[PDB]
Amino acid sequence: DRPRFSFSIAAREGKARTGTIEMKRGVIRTPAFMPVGTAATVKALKPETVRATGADIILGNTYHLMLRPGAERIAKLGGLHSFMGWDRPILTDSGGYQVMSLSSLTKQSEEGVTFKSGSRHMLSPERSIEIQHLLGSDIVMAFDECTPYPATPSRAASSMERSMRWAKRSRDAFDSRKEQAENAALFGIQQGSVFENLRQQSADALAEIGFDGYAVGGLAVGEGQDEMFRVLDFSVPMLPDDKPHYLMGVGKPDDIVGAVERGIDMFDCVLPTRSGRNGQAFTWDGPINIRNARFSEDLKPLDSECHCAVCQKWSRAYIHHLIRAGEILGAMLMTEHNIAFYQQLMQKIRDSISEGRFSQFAQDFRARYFA
Amino acid sequence: DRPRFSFSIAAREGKARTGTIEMKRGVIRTPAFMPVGTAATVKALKPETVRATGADIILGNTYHLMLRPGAERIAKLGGLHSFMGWDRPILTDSGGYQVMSLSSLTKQSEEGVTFKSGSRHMLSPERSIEIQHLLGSDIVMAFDECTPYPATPSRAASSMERSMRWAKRSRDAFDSRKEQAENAALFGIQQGSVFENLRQQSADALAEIGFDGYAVGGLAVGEGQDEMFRVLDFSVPMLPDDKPHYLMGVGKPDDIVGAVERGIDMFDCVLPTRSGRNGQAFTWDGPINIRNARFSEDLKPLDSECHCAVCQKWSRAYIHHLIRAGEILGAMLMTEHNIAFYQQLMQKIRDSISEGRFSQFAQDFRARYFA
Ligand SMILES: CNc1nc2c(CC[C@H]3O[C@@H](OC)[C@H](O)[C@@H]3O)c3nc(N)[nH]c(=O)c3cc2[nH]1
Ligand SMILES: CNc1nc2c(CC[C@H]3O[C@@H](OC)[C@H](O)[C@@H]3O)c3nc(N)[nH]c(=O)c3cc2[nH]1
Ligand SMILES: [Cl-]
Ligand SMILES: [Cl-]
Ligand SMILES: [Zn+2]
Ligand SMILES: [Zn+2]
Repeated sequence: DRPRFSFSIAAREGKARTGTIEMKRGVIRTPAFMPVGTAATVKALKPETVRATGADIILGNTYHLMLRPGAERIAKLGGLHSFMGWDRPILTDSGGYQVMSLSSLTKQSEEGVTFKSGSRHMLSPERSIEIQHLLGSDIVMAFDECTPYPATPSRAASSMERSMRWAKRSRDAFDSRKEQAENAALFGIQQGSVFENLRQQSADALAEIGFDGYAVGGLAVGEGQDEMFRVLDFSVPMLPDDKPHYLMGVGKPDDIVGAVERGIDMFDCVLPTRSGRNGQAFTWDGPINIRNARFSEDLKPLDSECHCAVCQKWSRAYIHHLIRAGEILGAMLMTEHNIAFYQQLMQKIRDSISEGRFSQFAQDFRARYFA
Repeated sequence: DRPRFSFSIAAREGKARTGTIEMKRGVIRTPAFMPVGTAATVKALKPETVRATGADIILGNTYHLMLRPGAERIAKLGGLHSFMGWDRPILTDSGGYQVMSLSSLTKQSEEGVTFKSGSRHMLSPERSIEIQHLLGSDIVMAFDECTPYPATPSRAASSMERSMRWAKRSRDAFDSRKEQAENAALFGIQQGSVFENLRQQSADALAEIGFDGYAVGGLAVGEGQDEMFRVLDFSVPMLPDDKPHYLMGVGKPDDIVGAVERGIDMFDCVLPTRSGRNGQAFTWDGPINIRNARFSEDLKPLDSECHCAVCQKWSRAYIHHLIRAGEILGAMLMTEHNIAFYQQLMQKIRDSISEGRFSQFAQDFRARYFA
């Protein structure tokens, strides 16, 4: 049977790596893209359709499930996997992004954060880890604060220092629960805003505690690609080489390619699902907005090479009609195609690294996607 | 290869019949339930999922598709079957119900009806039949007026008489288009409100013209089950015995059972799809509203005997959560289950007639459904 957690690197090209994470509930091929399902559903898809696109793992969120349907309720019903019908690994975020994005609803202290709708709900390192246990998460995220962007060096340091104290509390809470420690994995989250010295201090603190994987937090918060890449250039090498590197919240296809070139192994983003429902379809020739009148009589599939079931069966003209009409099937088809596109991107990335031609793939990808 | 149209009755019990309609695009088992897809989609279902529930034919509508995406457009794109990805028979309504339901938007005359949004669109016997040709409909409905309910005898007679003149024009328009006459079928629609003498005059006029099937129009418009059944008691025997009998707009499960007991072979209704999206699930023990708090921790499937994929995989508690949260997957799962329930009802009806035990089935069905 599979181990609790084993990350193996099969091939490398520059800073890019490809390999596998073995866990009890399945194997995750890296670099990996995780579809997001905050409400215990990847919006508009059955789990079997998510799997048919090639996803090996999906993301849930402590914050959203605590509010609805409730963490204790999900545990009483048999856990998140059984509840939603996804039997493979699930990574759960800790709520640390909502500490920032929903801060106007909050009172924060060294002990944690209380959110006020008028109902109140508290998160802390201990309670976040407990919720993730009740959900039955396979990859548990430390409870952090996503520092707002921009941040002054002083405020970035204060925030990062609190997150590192919270990372140690997260580690100890996870380890004190035997069933969780034996069956799940725990990832730490690096903070430090855009400042190299703070990123180094954060990496050192996380490596001293020790985690199964390391996320780069605090990015994809408005800084733009040039700045994100500049921060990744120095930040990813600070993390332990032999553990997965997870860039939280990224991103557009070109963001993913450049992040892999900088040593990232895992990604999550709502872009393919949310923007799909809004009419944006990803193609090898760049995104299109299917609502545009130019598609009303276009009999081609969304993308001319895509192998997904949507592109095998339906035209741009039909999907244009569905989205314009507000039809649920439009959201279903756009979402399936976009998630399939993202997984095909990841597959091409993995194969090109394995074959030592990833730098050429990245150049070819960009030349065509931005033509 | 299959004929244009052949209806065969394999077994009978009282006024109830079971058999098949053979058409070029497939076989329809009767009594049949037709899921409704007015916008070129059965809402929230891929066609393959519609088929997996057991549906042999679906319903589209001249009126809705004329407005969006347009009849000529659908023809240019290869027809409705190719457009939406359903390759089996499609029955299209003629717009005659919208002549009544949307009458405040209309100007009516002996020549037809013009609808005003501010764009204007005209329907007539000739234009309705032409639109149904452009869509590539397999069963074409005559252009009628659905008489409002209640109606005075005078107004019911005037309306019915106009519909019969329009039925003859529909017949002649259909026959004058060789490709349509050779590959599709045409059904006439009986009117006459709740009045036996007018129903008889309408049946006689339709039989004199001659049609491939006969619909009972003008019911399921607020009259209630007792009155609907009273009208069916005398109306269905007036129609040719050897052709299908289609009750437009019916209905709830008990309405379907009683209508089959009165000689109806075909049904359409938005109830399973629309009420599914609103949280109503059909079960052998009667309908339930999945939004009710009593389902929040109920691990049973929607229905304890249902063979559908939803009942094999997900609990009431999960679907309750999805519907309460407004999640698209909730609409998808409720809809698939309800359409599957309707098809299982039709299968039990067909099997019980074939075995000469339909009267016992109807009694058992009602005892349990209304317990
Ligand atoms: C979009 N860019 C971005 N996302 C981010 C997320 C995930 C939000 C998670 O919250 C929900 O999205 C609002 C989804 O579940 C998502 O996975 C982050 N999570 C944590 N714990 N810490 C971060 O520093 C952080 C930074 C992010 N930047
Ligand atoms: C609900 N009860 C009911 N439906 C009916 C429909 C279908 C409406 C069609 O219009 C759309 O629903 C508003 C769907 O496509 C539906 O199939 C009818 N159609 C015609 N042509 N003539 C009738 O006398 C008639 C009576 C009905 N009674
Ligand atoms: Cl989303
Ligand atoms: Cl509907
Ligand atoms: Zn595709
Ligand atoms: Zn079911």
